[PDB]
Amino acid sequence: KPTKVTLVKSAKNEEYGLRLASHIFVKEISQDSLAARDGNIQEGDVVLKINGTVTENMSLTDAKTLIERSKGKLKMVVQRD
Amino acid sequence: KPTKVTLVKSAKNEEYGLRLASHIFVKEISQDSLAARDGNIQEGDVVLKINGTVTENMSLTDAKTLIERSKGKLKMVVQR
Amino acid sequence: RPRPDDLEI
Amino acid sequence: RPRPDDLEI
Repeated sequence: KPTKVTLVKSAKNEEYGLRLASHIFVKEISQDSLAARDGNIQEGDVVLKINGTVTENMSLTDAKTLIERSKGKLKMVVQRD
Repeated sequence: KPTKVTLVKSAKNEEYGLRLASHIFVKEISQDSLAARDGNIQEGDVVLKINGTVTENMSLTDAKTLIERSKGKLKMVVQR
Repeated sequence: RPRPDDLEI
Repeated sequence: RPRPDDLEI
């Protein structure tokens, strides 16, 4: 179950003390798809790399261009979550 | 242990059959910081919302802009 | 749940 | 792993 958090600064230049980061994950695998028949990728997997590039902190939009680079071929590194 | 995968299409029109989403997570909390004191927030938590805006699929750069729109106050919804 | 800004490939 | 592109607030 979720949790609400409320942080209020005491001065303009005080930090929150928070280091945020993003990960791309495999949300859904289409039935009988290329990815499905291959067997190596599973739903929930986190994507460490796409076409040799690390995808941590990468926007979904930038990942799109990273995938579109290599027509017909997609390399990835995934990890069970 | 991380697994390597290579998918090869047979036409540029064909799909791989993959739906991807991004999630913003709490990577590290600074010792004795405002967040470590005034929060029930822990390292590894996923951020679901910032200032009422769902953060799923939001890039870090857009979250930065959203966080600064409310100078001084930060509201979040997180999950273990 | 599905979202518009999901990346489908 | 601290990255330069992490969001520190």
